[PDB]
Amino acid sequence: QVQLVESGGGLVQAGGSLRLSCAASGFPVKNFEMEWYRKAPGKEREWVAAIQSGGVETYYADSVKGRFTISRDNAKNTVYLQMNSLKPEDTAVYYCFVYVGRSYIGQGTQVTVS
Amino acid sequence: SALGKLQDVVNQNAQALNTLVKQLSSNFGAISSVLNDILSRLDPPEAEV
Amino acid sequence: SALGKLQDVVNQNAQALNTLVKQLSSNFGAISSVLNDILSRLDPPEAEV
Amino acid sequence: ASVYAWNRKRISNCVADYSVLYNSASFSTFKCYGVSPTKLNDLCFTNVYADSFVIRGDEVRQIAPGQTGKIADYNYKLPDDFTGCVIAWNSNNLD
Repeated sequence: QVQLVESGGGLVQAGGSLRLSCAASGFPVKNFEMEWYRKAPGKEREWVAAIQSGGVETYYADSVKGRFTISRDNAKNTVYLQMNSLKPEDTAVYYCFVYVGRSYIGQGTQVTVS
Repeated sequence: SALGKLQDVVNQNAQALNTLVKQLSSNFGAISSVLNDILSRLDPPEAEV
Repeated sequence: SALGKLQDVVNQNAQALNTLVKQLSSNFGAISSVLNDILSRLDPPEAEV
Repeated sequence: ASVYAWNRKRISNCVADYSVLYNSASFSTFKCYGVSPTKLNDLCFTNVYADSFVIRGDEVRQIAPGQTGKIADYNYKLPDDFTGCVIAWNSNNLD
């Protein structure tokens, strides 16, 4: 019943811009905290950004503060993530994360910076 | 109706057992009177009340 | 068994009294049979039930 | 140690002053279940079974009798008849 699907990925160069999406079904997004994780090849899965369930506070990881932007759309049941000032260290498969009872992981979309 | 003093005893006992049966379908404050949809649709520590 | 009509009255009175006293080891659905272990670290609007 | 391998460190054969642990303001929540924290200094216990783990900051309300969650239903389950105190504080400055 609950499923996250990810889109909006593509191939960009160093310093390009992109905007992902995480369309959700089976639950409203005004009640649950939302996260994103990424998997670089050869690296472990690391947390990217978060907005709480109230939609008030924003958090980011240490290397992505000041450059990435997280946005939420409660009307379309979709959470988006914005790319600015892309470096090739962020070459990863980006998964959106939510805890609705138990945590569900989408298949993600490959985003490469080259 | 000559035999009413035996018939009222059987009628009172039958109405007592049927009243005992018919209060199995009472919620007593519940969503449902059946245990199974209480156990299925509700989390078990707050299904305990 | 000659004096059974006297003995069964004392037997059912004593066994009713024992069944009354044997009720005193029951929390009736609480966590423990100790009153303070029910009540006093639980918040006082939620141990009264 | 984290919640897949939550440490159980039992405490026995000592005198446990809980008025020191009550009056420390460093702890965020002090959810408790058995018998009063005023008379925690007044009673005597058989075993303690003290535990020690780190959760997420949104996973505070999972630590209760009969919750739902990947911590609650898959990793670390409390009984419905749990008698103890949950003592938690923020560890963003240490982790």
